[PDB]
Amino acid sequence: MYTFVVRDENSSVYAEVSRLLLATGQWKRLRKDNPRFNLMLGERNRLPFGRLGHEPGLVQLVNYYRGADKLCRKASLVKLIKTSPELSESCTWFPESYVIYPTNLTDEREVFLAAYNRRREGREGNVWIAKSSAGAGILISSEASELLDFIDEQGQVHVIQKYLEKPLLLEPGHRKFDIRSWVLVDHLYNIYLYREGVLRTSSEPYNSANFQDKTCHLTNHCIQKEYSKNYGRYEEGNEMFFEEFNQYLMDALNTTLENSILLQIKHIIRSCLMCIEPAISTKHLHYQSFQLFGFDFMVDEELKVWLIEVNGAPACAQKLYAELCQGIVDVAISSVFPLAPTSIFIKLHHHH
Amino acid sequence: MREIVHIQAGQCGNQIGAKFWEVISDEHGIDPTGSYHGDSDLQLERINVYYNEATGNKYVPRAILVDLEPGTMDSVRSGPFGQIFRPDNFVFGQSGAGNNWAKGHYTEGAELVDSVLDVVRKESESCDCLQGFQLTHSLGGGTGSGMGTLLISKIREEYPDRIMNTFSVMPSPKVSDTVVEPYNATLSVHQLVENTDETYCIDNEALYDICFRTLKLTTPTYGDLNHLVSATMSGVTTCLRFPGQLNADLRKLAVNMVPFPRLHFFMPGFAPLTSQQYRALTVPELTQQMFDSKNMMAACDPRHGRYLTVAAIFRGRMSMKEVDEQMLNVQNKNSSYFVEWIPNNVKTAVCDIPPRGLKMSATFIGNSTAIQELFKRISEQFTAMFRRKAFLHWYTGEGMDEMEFTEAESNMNDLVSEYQQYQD
Amino acid sequence: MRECISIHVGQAGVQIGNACWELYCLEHGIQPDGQMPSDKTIGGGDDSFNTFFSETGAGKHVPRAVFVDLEPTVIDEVRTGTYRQLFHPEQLITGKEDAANNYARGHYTIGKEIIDLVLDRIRKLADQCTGLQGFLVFHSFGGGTGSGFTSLLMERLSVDYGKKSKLEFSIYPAPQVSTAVVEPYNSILTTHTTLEHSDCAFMVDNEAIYDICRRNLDIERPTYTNLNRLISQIVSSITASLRFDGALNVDLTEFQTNLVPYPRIHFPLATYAPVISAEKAYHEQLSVAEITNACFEPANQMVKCDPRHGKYMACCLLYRGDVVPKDVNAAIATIKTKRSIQFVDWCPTGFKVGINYQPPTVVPGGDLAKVQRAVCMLSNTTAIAEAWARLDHKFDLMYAKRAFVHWYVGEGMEEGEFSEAREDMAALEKDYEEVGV
Amino acid sequence: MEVIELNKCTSGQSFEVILKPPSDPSLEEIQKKLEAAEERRKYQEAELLKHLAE
Ligand SMILES: Nc1nc2c(ncn2[C@@H]2O[C@H](COP(=O)(O)OP(=O)(O)OP(=O)(O)O)[C@@H](O)[C@H]2O)c(=O)[nH]1
Ligand SMILES: Nc1ncnc2c1ncn2[C@@H]1O[C@H](COP(=O)(O)OP(=O)(O)CP(=O)(O)O)[C@@H](O)[C@H]1O
Ligand SMILES: Nc1nc2c(ncn2[C@@H]2O[C@H](COP(=O)(O)OP(=O)(O)O)[C@@H](O)[C@H]2O)c(=O)[nH]1
Ligand SMILES: [Ca+2]
Ligand SMILES: [Ca+2]
Ligand SMILES: [Ca+2]
Ligand SMILES: [Mg+2]
Ligand SMILES: [Mg+2]
Ligand SMILES: [Mg+2]
Repeated sequence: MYTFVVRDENSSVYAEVSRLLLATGQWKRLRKDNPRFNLMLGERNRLPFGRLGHEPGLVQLVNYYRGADKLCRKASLVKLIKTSPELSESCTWFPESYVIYPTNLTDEREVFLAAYNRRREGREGNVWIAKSSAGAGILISSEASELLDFIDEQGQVHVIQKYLEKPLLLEPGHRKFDIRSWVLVDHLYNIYLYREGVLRTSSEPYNSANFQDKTCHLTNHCIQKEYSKNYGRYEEGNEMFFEEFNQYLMDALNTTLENSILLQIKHIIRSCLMCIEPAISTKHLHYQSFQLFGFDFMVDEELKVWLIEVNGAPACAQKLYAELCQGIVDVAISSVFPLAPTSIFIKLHHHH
Repeated sequence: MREIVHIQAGQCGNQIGAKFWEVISDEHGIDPTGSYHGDSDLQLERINVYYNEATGNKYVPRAILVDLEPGTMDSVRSGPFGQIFRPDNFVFGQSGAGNNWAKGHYTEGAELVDSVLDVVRKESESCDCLQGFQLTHSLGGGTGSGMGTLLISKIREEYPDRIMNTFSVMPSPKVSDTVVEPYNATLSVHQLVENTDETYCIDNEALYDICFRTLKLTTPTYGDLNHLVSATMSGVTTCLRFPGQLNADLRKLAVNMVPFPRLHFFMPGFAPLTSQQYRALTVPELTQQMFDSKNMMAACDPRHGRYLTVAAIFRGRMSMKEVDEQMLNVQNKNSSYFVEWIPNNVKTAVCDIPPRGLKMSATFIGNSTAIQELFKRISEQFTAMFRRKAFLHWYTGEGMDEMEFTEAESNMNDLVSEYQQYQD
Repeated sequence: MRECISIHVGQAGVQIGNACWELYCLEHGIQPDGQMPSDKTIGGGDDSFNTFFSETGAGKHVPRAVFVDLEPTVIDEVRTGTYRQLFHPEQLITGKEDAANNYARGHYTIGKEIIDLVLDRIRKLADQCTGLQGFLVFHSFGGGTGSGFTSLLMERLSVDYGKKSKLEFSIYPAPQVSTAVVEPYNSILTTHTTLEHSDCAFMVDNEAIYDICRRNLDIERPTYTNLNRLISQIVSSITASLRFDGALNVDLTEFQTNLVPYPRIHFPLATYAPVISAEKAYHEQLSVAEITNACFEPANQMVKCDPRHGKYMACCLLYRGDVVPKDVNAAIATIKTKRSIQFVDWCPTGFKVGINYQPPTVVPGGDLAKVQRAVCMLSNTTAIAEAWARLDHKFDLMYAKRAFVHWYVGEGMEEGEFSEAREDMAALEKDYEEVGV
Repeated sequence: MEVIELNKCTSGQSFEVILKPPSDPSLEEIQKKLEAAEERRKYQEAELLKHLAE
């Protein structure tokens, strides 16, 4: 009889994991402050890692990796990529980015302007995007002046990165999109890619001559269901799944999702996770960690994959909650606390 | 040397006390004549906790036998180990207490209490560093209950900084002598709430159910119940009679077990309870039984309340690693019955010397809020009679006023409330 | 030559002290009777080992140690044990009854009545010193004497010896070998009143020692003897520089200079390697790089925490045995590129290194295997704040209900001292956060 | 990677390796504390004795 606690009531993913654990009749939920637990579904912010692994005779497991925020924070990700030798500043799958602190507070203001002036002088497309972790507040502009003045009006750190002016547009619709991948990292640091992904497509045709209307440029599931007028037209909820997106690539481009896109995605996931492994691995620690990540990718018209961001507390597509949450229990929890296929995950092997 | 002075008062107190010295005298290799004849130095390690050493290597128990009638102590003197007790330590009157708390506490008892204190003072003065006192008595009679609590109050006045510990037999209608037992027990409980640091609640109802149902004894006698008490008293005092770090003396026990001054009433438990008696008992089996209500001497269901603190003692040659494993398996598999605001409130101790005739045993000491069930039974039986003032004339005839009963009633109902609030 | 006086308080301090002086004698070739053949100056001299041993005309080498316990059963082990002859009666101080795991009972009630006797016995040792450096105080956090009397002793020592350094070796409470539910109360109470009086304190978590004993020594259920022998090796590694010829940490002042830039943050994390079972067939001798890399594995730290998520303020490497500076710098370079070693911006990213050629001595019949080389890293990480967080949390759970508080008030302590002590720990946790985040 | 302050003796040697440059109560006040606690203890015992005397 295993025991677990719940400290993030707003997590839909682990709400289903909690429900599933009880269904097995072999897991018992305790109050959120009972220290005698086998498993912790912890909070998003200020999870007390320092208190885990000190209960005699209790193998304790938490559903977060201490230190993984270095990857799931806008500015942190940029700093990690530019400074880590494994990724280098020449990393070819991450858009050119710069950390910019508002003037009312190192900073990369002048280094961004130097690259900006070079593009402007070279007649090249010089459109950038400004965003931060304190957003729902995003600004797409081609003038460096508007971008910097927008960050100063705020008070938190922002990142300015190149805007992919040549996105791959699905037809019919001539509409942008992004790809979400769910990746589970277990206590042994095996990297598991959920076989099922989702494309959060824009229902509005991509308009390169107007970055003011941010409905055809931002493919967030919330912006498409609030400010978009063609929501749910082409696909149910602006969510295309791999089976449809794959057939499309065969009919239109004469390629598959595996060869044209998935190879690069798997490469990016490995690079990012393998980079921080020494910093966050719990191999020789008094407690164990696993965590579910949400990787967001962009695809340009050359079928090149780009990394947009990594989410440390991701939600799931409604249609995929059941299968995924069952997969978390199977490989992440029960792998440590066994119970009295055809795996849904694609194991990304690597050197430890 | 850190000595404990033992006192036994009344019929129940002296009969149970007699068996206690019988059992531990055997464990420490002392024979009925006070001569050591053991075969291990661990027996004499802490021998002076309960025994004085006289001339000729004689060990005389530091025990004071008290009663208001000579009957029971005459039995003890003629009993198995009766010769071992210091003849000067017998203090008794002739009137008796008539199962009357007022007589033991205010009239007959008052006339004898100073002579008991004289012997207590004599035993204390011969102590290197007196730990405190332990008293065996029932709460349903007159002498052990009324004079017993009078002794404690006067012992506390003279030794305000010593630990006061009691083994208190609570009355039950299933094993009753008189209908006034709820009166005597409720008056006594208020005394113990104020003047004892530790009280092992020994419920005669639980001792009966164990003998009837578990031990399969058709008609239990007082001797049968006392066998369980003798064994329980030996277990809970093991940490005091042999070397060790956990609950080694009375004050350290009190510090670990008592989070709030008034909530110092413990549920003791023992294992095994076998009636198929030669089978070896495994550590998993000791732990399961020791925590099972059917092994509790207080007739309370721990699943109805929560453990504030728990002390466990394992005796014999066993897997100390397998002990920690099973102990940690009971807590991690039933943590809903342990308060989460006292971290690591379950302590375990191991002693190599097992009880006589057992390869290994386990003694349980719980400070559970479920004990309020015991004080609820007494309170209800008390109110059922007191509301009609039944049998009160036995007490008003000794100088008591109804007001003193009313205040005892409130005091024990407050105690129940205090237990209830920490269970939530 | 400047003398160091060791003070052992309570059961933990006395039993750990007993194990250390056993090891000290084996390391310096001192016999149980107190005779040191290799010492050629009879009844005198100012060698390096003389910082811990005085000498009698008869050539006896006497530890500069005071043992203090409020109850006599433990100190009687010393009076009748193997090394009984080393000490004289004036050094072993015992009372009648202990502090019952009650800080207030050891600091106030009993402490007030024996403090002047303890200072007197310490003064007798200080009078034998031509240049006393200060004191080494061994004690537990959880015991009533270790916590209660120690903090009083540290206050008086600051008064009577205002210019002398004071270092602590403190045993952090672990439930697996603990005997008291109130040890979190005692830990925080004693840390609060001792903070401003200690220059450098080495915390040893019994939980860490316990697991090292089960994992590396294959002791299924370690005892205090197993724990203390391992603890005395680490202590010996830390004090070796005071007892042998050298240039690193040659006086107590150098510990604070090299390890404590901020006075309140004076709790260096200790890591030791290798720990090899004596029953093992025959272990492959680990190299300088391997035992050095081991100094960044959480499983070999004296306190379980994660230095990867803190910042270093100082870092000392203390090697004993076959080690040469070339192999140390080689390993260090290799580790910087493999480990997450983040220093504070206001502290140089450097390592102070000490090498003593004499390999670690092991007690005959002990549990530790003889190894050719070993290292003890002393590093001041903010990551050790995890130990304060854990402890403060347990304190909060009980104090919110005032559980067990009446025992302390009953000894004369005011309830406000609880919150005063807890608020000081809250500030201590904030200081760690300001430095490492 | 710089080595400084190297010192060698018969029994060992020490040095420093730099990898990167940077960027009380008086005796009287103690007696008062101890005596105030002893006074609260005496006071509490007097209240117990007063209670017992009643
Ligand atoms: N490592 C180690 N820890 C010990 C030892 N002895 C006791 N402890 C720990 O110290 C704590 C209890 O403190 P003690 O030193 O025994 O108590 P004390 O200082 O003698 O004070 P009182 O007994 O209350 O008067 C517990 O956490 C024990 O686990 C020891 O010899 N070695
Ligand atoms: N450099 C870039 N080039 C092109 N489009 C970009 C871009 N950066 C962001 N976007 C657009 O913004 C959307 C993602 O925004 P972003 O992920 O930065 O905000 P967010 O983190 O609040 C959403 P999520 O829930 O995925 O975390 C994508 O749909 C993408 O089309
Ligand atoms: N367990 C046990 N209970 C007893 C014994 N003798 C009496 N009692 C109980 O004690 C109460 C009677 O008190 P008793 O000790 O005989 O009166 P006293 O002599 O005035 O103290 C009743 O509840 C009895 O059930 C005994 O030997 N063993
Ligand atoms: Ca008369
Ligand atoms: Ca000499
Ligand atoms: Ca000072
Ligand atoms: Mg995001
Ligand atoms: Mg009777
Ligand atoms: Mg002690």
